[PDB]
Amino acid sequence: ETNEYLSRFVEYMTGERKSRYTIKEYRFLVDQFLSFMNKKPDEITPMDIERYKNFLAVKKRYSKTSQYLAIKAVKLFYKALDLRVPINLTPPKRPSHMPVYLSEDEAKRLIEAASSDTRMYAIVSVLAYTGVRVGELCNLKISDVDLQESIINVRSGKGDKDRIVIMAEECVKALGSYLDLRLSMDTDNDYLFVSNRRVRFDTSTIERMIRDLGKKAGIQKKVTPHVLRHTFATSVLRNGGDIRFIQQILGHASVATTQIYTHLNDSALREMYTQHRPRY
Repeated sequence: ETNEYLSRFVEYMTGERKSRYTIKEYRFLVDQFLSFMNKKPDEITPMDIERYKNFLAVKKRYSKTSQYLAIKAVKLFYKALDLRVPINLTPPKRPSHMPVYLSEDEAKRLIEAASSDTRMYAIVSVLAYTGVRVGELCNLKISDVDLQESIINVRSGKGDKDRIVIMAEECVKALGSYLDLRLSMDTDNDYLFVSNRRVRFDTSTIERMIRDLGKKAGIQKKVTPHVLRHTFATSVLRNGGDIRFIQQILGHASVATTQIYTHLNDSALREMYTQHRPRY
């Protein structure tokens, strides 16, 4: 009966070339689905599905991983029976795209991947710690850096959108080791960061490096300067920095721009909620 449903389920999984191990699991999970529904698969309603999910999550206390595995098993079972997959199994998802940024841990990995390379390391540190734009970094002059005051002066090409940025201790050390080298180079320029041809970088080359460094760090997410900046501005916010201040630092004329880089992820947002929840 239900055996006959399980038996075709296995035959289908056998056909699809799954391991004995996987089949045994999928089978066991679908069996508990039928056992709980206690009705024919074609007869299963959306509310039935919602009862089964609550069964998994509440009564059986499954983790999400386990919840997902069961759900995947049942779907495959529906597919095996040439039956319609209850739409409620898959359902309409947590909001689609809004841009994605790095975890505080991913940042550490991004930076550290670059400690082999004094120049890379100083480059990455400045973007990660100061919030500057590629381009602004390219046109930094050695004289714009003030290590002792932990400040970079950021001036324009152009419109005069001038400001200072502030470096964290670790960024002060990073640049510091780079400037030691930079200072001994016999360059025809005083740009802070210089290419292998000892000239100012091209905005494009920097993005390549940031990109590659992200791979070298084993980061699934594609890493770009915009992402790093989303990362930084978000961290400052998570750390209690007011939006208007973050705006000052990034050099944004309107908060609408600063909003783009402070869009929080679900985890972050839930934390920020707990931390500042309504009190009644």
